[PDB]
Amino acid sequence: VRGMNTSSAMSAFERMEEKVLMQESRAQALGELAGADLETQFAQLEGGSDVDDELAALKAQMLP
Amino acid sequence: KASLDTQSTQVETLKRNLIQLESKISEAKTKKEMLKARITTAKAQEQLQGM
Amino acid sequence: MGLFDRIKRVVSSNLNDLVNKAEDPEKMLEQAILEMQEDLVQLRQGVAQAIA
Amino acid sequence: EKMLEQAILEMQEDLVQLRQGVAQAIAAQKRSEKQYNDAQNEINKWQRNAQLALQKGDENLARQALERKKTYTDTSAALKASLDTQSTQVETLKRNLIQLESKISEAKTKKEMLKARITTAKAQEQLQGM
Amino acid sequence: AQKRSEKQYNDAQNEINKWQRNAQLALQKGDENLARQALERKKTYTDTSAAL
Repeated sequence: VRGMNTSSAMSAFERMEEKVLMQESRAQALGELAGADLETQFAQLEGGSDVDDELAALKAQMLP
Repeated sequence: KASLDTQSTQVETLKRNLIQLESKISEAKTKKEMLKARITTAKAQEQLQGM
Repeated sequence: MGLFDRIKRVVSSNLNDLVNKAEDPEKMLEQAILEMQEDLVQLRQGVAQAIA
Repeated sequence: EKMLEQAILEMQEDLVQLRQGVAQAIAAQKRSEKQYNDAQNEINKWQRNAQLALQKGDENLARQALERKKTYTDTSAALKASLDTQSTQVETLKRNLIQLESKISEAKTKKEMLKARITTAKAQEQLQGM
Repeated sequence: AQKRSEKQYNDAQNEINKWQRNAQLALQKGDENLARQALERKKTYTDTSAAL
């Protein structure tokens, strides 16, 4: 209960709880580094642009 | 009698301490599932991001 | 200082290999949940005798 | 990392010994207390016996029982003296644990800061290799 | 590291908040002694927050 050198529960948390979050943080950190490109932000614009340029065509073909 | 009461109260503490330990071990089981889900998810992104 | 310095490296060398071989996520969880479950009965046995 | 991990594991294991030492110090306090409490009881027991001897007409035994009281009273004083002096350690050792509890948290916080400047130092070295 | 410390600092704030409620709850129940001890935790965690 107090916390001995090799307490099964407490010692397990030291390596599990800590490392697990470390990897999780790395994913976000490394993931944000790969998403810093300015061309990826242009793709977002494309998506919004593509849905409005096709809409007109879609509405034009469906009209008749 | 004196010794009895003293030990009786000491036994109560032990019994009451086991009740709190029953919930502490139950919490560990819950962590297992959540931890594994976070690990796999991060491990799956460790290869994708690398490539 | 030398003696302490040597100890520092000696322990580090052993610790480095110890933390690089036995430090996996799955291994700890399974081992921890089975060790604490066995302890519960151990304490109960002592309590039983105490109760008796 | 290599010089922090080793220190973090050794600074936490030393606290366990400190807590064990405080337990022994606490035990001592309770041990002497019982001894001092037994001395008082002993004195009280002697008093009754001495008073009982006086009622039966045995003043000689009563006079010898008074010496025991004095002897135990002197022992009580000695025990009391130590009790008052041994209590200081308990509070003194308790302060050490209270101070070390916050110092170990700062040691773990230093690691993060140390890695920030270590990565920056290497970053400048990589910039000079171009 | 930034995110790690942030969480720690955020947890410290949460800890302080939790203590506040507990300290305030102790005052409502008539336990000022515990409330006074809970204020020390706040200060201790506030000092830790500053450090962080």
